[PDB]
Amino acid sequence: AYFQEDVPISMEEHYRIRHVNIYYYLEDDSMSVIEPVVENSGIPQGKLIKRQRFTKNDMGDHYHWKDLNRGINLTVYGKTFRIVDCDRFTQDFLESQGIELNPSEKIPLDPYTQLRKEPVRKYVTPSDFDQLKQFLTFDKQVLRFYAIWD
Amino acid sequence: MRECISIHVGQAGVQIGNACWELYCLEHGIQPDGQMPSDKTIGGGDDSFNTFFSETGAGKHVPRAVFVDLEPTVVDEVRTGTYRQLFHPEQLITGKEDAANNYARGHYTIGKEIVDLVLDRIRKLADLCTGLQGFLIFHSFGGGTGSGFASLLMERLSVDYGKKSKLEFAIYPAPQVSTAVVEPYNSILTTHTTLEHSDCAFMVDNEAIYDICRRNLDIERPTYTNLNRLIGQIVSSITASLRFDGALNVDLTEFQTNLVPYPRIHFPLATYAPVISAEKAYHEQLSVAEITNACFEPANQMVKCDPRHGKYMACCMLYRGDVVPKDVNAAIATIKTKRTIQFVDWCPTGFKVGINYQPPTVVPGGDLAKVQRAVCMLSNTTAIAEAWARLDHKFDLMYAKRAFVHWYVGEGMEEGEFSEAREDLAALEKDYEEVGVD
Amino acid sequence: MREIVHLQAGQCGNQIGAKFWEVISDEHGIDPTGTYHGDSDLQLERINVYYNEATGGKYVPRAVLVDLEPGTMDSVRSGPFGQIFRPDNFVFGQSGAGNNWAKGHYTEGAELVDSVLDVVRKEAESCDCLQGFQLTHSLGGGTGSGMGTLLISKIREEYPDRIMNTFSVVPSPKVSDTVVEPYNATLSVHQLVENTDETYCIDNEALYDICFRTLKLTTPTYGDLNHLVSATMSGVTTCLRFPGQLNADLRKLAVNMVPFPRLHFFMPGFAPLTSRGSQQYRALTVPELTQQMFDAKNMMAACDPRHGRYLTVAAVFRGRMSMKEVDEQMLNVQNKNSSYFVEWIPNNVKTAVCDIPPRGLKMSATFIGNSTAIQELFKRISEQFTAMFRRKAFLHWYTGEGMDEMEFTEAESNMNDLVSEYQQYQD
Amino acid sequence: MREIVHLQAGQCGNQIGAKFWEVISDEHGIDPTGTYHGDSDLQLERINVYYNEATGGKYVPRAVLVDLEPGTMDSVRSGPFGQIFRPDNFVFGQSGAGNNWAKGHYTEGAELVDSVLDVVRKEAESCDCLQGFQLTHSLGGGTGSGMGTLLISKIREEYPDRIMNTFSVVPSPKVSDTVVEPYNATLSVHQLVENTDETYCIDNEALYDICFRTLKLTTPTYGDLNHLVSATMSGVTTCLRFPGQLNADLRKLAVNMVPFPRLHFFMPGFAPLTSRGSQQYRALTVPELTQQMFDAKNMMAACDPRHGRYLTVAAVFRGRMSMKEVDEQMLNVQNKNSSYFVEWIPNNVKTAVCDIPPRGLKMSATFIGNSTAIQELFKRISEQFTAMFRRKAFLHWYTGEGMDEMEFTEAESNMNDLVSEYQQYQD
Ligand SMILES: Nc1nc2c(ncn2[C@@H]2O[C@H](COP(=O)(O)OP(=O)(O)OP(=O)(O)O)[C@@H](O)[C@H]2O)c(=O)[nH]1
Ligand SMILES: Nc1nc2c(ncn2[C@@H]2O[C@H](COP(=O)(O)OP(=O)(O)OP(=O)(O)O)[C@@H](O)[C@H]2O)c(=O)[nH]1
Ligand SMILES: Nc1nc2c(ncn2[C@@H]2O[C@H](COP(=O)(O)OP(=O)(O)OP(=O)(O)O)[C@@H](O)[C@H]2O)c(=O)[nH]1
Repeated sequence: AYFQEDVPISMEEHYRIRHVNIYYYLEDDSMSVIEPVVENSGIPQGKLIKRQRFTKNDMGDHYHWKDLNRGINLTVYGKTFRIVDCDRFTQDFLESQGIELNPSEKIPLDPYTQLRKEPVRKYVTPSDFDQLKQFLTFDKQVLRFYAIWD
Repeated sequence: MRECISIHVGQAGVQIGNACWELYCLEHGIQPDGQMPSDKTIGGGDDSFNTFFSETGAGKHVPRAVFVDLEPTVVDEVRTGTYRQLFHPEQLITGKEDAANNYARGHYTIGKEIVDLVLDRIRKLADLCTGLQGFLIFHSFGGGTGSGFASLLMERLSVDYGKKSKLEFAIYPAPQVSTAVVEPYNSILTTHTTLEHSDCAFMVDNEAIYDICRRNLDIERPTYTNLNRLIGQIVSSITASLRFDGALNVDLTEFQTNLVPYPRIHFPLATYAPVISAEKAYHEQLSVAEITNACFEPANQMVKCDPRHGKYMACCMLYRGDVVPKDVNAAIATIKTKRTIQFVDWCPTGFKVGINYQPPTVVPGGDLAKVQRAVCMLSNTTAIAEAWARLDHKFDLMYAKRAFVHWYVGEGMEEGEFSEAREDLAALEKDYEEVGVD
Repeated sequence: MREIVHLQAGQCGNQIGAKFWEVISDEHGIDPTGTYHGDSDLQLERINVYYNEATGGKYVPRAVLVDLEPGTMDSVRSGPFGQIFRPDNFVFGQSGAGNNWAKGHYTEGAELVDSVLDVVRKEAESCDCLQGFQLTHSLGGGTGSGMGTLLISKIREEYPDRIMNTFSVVPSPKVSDTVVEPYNATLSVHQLVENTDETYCIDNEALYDICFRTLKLTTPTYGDLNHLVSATMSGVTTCLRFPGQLNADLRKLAVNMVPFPRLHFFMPGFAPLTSRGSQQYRALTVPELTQQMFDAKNMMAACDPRHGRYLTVAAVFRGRMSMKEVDEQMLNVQNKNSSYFVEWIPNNVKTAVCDIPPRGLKMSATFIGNSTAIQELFKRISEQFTAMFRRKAFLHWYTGEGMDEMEFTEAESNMNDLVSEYQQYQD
Repeated sequence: MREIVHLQAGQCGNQIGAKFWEVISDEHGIDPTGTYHGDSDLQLERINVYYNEATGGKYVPRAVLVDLEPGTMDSVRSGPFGQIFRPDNFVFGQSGAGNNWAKGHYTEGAELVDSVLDVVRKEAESCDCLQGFQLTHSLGGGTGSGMGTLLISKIREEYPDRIMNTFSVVPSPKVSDTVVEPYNATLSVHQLVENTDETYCIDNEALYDICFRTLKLTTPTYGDLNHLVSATMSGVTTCLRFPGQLNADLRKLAVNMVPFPRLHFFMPGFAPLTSRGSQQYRALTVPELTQQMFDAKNMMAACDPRHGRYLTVAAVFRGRMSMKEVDEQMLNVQNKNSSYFVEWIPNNVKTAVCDIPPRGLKMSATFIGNSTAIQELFKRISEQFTAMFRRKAFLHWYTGEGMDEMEFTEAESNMNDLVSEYQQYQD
């Protein structure tokens, strides 16, 4: 999953975008949000939401896996997220149930993160030097055209 | 621009020269043809390669190296080998008779009639050359051919072109192992004849290489191919700064300024930290703290000098690969805080740092690993005089019994130089002790 | 009109100048190719201060880069803004320095000094009226020190009438890299202090303190280091080039900030540094900018003047603010900590209020302070130099170069005089 | 405008800090992300007592968390309302404490106290003017006590003009789990009584009793325990942020409730508890409200007051009440049982009436009163200390860290003094 945020004061960006991992357990239907850790990130990584169950609507309902699918958004204690895609045992089990899977989608990348490092591109062009090959290969080789001018 | 001249004297050192040029061809993709694949960069000779190879308009990177020897065996073999077209023909200079380990034989009886040719070749390099920062001579003290001839040629170059640098690596005599009992004689002769003409001398030993090989390379049956690959990697490290681009760079000028404190004394020691195998580097981890502790680990040094026996003057560290100076200087600070290491008061600062971003290189069919951070250690300290003491307390006995001096007088020399060399040494040890005196 | 010619020397300069220029280009809106994009009237209108006019919406930097090893020139030209400089504004020798200051100071310079003087007078007469010159280098940087000493010595008599800003960096108290750094420092200072008027001090270890306090990004780059210090010099230069009812001239700063012929060394300082989440976890108010600017951690120049006292301070705030917050803040600090000031001068603060901030943020500032802080620095250099001179180690190269020990002796005498004077005036 | 700065320490006191802050946030209607949901103009008016503002509608709390164990702060940070705290506001050490006292009192505090003082002085300068501070910790907690002793010691002198609310929890009479626990408490209580003004006295055994009295749900969570304590603490704070014909200041309560410099121990009291039938089976009338207030079971601090005698009592009322009914309630209760008050001061009752209902019900109250009660508590802990000091079991760690028995001796002298003093005021 991922989520967006807006920076009010910093020099670089309107916005930052962050990736996260969601683990839904099968034991007590707890869920946990974990951010992967990347160096020089300038954010406190680690654990973001400890072990507990989660509240969909006011009454006290609980996000039973019977309602989750690909391509779904959901608001959770304020901050809202969007689901991109899943992994092997996840879709196998979920189709064993028979939840109709939705077409996948690209996970975006942080422009701040890329501009931190570099443009990943190509190089190499010098000036123009291949005379030896022509000279040796084509020793005294000439052409003979008969042309007419009016 | 920035380029040197490679000198490889002695069928002692020609195999290691062969190995090092073989290693050099990989990272630039020099094929044993001598020409590049499709991607064109050949031109006015302006890119990294030009520091080592003089590609003329031929498309053939020809090295600025010269091999000189008095045995035709190995040189004929190599010109029958693979890189024979790579090498230029008569910069492979050959003779027919060897010095038979005799320093004087290698210095006088034969030295007259080949210096002329090598002079011609070195000048015909130097003319087209423009940078001429210095020379990388590779020789041997116990030279069955190399020793005396090398001393004479470095004498003549010192007297003719005195405005550039001179660097020397050498295999050192094995302190408790011998290959020819001529070794104390030829060693002392070379040393004292060269002391007033040698800028910087670095020392390597086969026993230490071997011990490393079965301690961390963990292969009990090594080869010269292994020895030569390791030392070639060392020299590749020491020249990477000149070769490529980097955040900050250092040069032989800076080396000859900072490392040596005084006149005379110019004998530091080399070390390479991440000397380890592929599987180790694979499922272990590499980083600056542990490699830094390793560089001061006392058992990886290629000279059998006990650190706590001596004390330190200079430390030049070349960090090659991916690093930032923060943890680097933090680690060197932690080492300064460490108590066992004993800096003299002469050097409250002694840390010449050089950072080159470009990671090092593996070789196909090799035994090294896919390093990211390497650190090469060039340190000058007092713990080496033990070697000189070991040499002299045997030189004296062999002098007293005067065996093989009949050989030397028969080949036409005397005892006066042998006499004076010993107090030359004694002066060297006394100066070591005086500088150790705080 | 009044303008400035920039000078960059030494390998440190070879990167710092690049970073500083690219930041200024970002500010005034010049694309790397060099074709102006009109978005700010003021940036369009106060540009002749540094940029001269080329053809077709393009502009030349009035900066001069010097070095000896063409590899640095290769790197600078290959950089993101190397194309914006001129080949003519590059000049190099054909040898290495190896930071033997004597080599650079009697042998390596004598053959490029003439050419660099020709180029600099070319640019000066190209301009109309200068405020002066600023030169960026290291006092421990051998090539920079050796070149800059002679350069300033010549420009002093050639133009005895302009502002002589020197922006040089300081060796690390914990590790100096180069062992001869004490020697280089002495050979620099002994003439720098008598040729210059204003000297800045900047410390890498303090930068790393900054990283471990507010950057909190583990592994930084010297590029980011250059980013910060370039921002500092940009801030000190902004006042001249923007509208607003404030005083600008570096002379109007120096007359306030310079009591004595021997008082030259200053302590920069920057304003709000955002932490990882402070971007949207902070509140941008004049009081808290003031509190942050006058904080020990924010310091980056030399070492804590908590030991010492303060003589003068000049603060330049930037953005739409009001006279009253700055006035009351200065009175507040004056009455709050009224002991660590010096009774000699009353009201040691000098205010400047620029209207237009840097692009993106609302209110910012920068600091400079003359206070007793460099004392332990040159005390350490004194002890290093005495320990080295005690046994002439490494000195034979200079003997061969044609140097004599009397020079070292008068240099150490001069630095002892500065130590004694700085201690004496307030203690 | 007058504000309060809040301190959070000790692994429990941290529990309580989280729960208390989230309770206040929910009352004032704030999302987990800090964006206000407009419902109550009055609450928006008075938010400024606790919450600063960060640009973009973000009300950064004026609280500080301090501890030494990284994982605890990871947990509180990753709680559903942990994001509202600041990365700036997280000072901590890289070590454990061992649930020692002298360790956190000498060995490790000395290198954290500096940072906490710097941050607290920053925020103190940021805010305008203070009634005082409030601390959440554990008297029995190792790290919490080891910090708080030194903290209050440090703040007393330079801030001798404000009110230092102290909030902690007594270990159970039957069991303390931790065994060095009375050693720690007998160390701390000395400095606590030395530096104290106001102290809330709580133990969780009575709280388990209350749960089995009226919630009847067998198994709660310490989270629910902290829900209850959070409500009890909120009780006092309700006054400032709401209008009404009452007096709000902690001094307004404290000078009244404190007859002599040696009275700082106060017992909570709460409003009608709810059972699953009570939501529609209660009879919400001030008669039974006050009956419950002085219901022996309603008491939740330590133990039965009917052994002792009351000294002062104060009731804060929350809702649209009238004063005559509570006044005649006080009349009637005096008539019925005047016996267990004292002749020292008649009319021991004070009534403050805040008029904004709580979130969930219309009218409620919080009771805070001090009586001749804590005798058996500290008497019990005193036999504990006599037994343990009979041969000085476990002393060797404390001696190795550096301590001496004489300090224990004057401390126990102090507690015996408190025994005698309270016994006499009763007698
Ligand atoms: N340089 C070098 N030394 C080796 C090698 N293998 C053993 N050695 C040591 O190096 C010394 C070689 O020196 P010399 O015997 O004088 O060599 P030389 O003068 O060229 O004459 P040759 O022995 O015939 O090669 C020996 O004593 C060995 O201790 C090797 O491959 N290269
Ligand atoms: N640009 C740059 N300079 C650095 C950096 N770290 C240290 N420096 C210092 O900047 C100084 C100035 O460099 P130069 O004046 O160009 O070098 P120099 O005159 O040849 O003398 P040296 O100090 O021996 O290099 C160097 O001495 C370094 O000590 C860095 O990361 N980037
Ligand atoms: N967070 C938390 N604390 C609890 C809980 N239950 C009891 N506590 C109390 O927390 C007390 C100690 O907390 P702290 O004040 O942080 O003490 P400390 O200085 O960190 O060192 P310790 O007392 O050894 O934990 C224990 O003595 C318990 O009485 C709980 O369920 N959660």
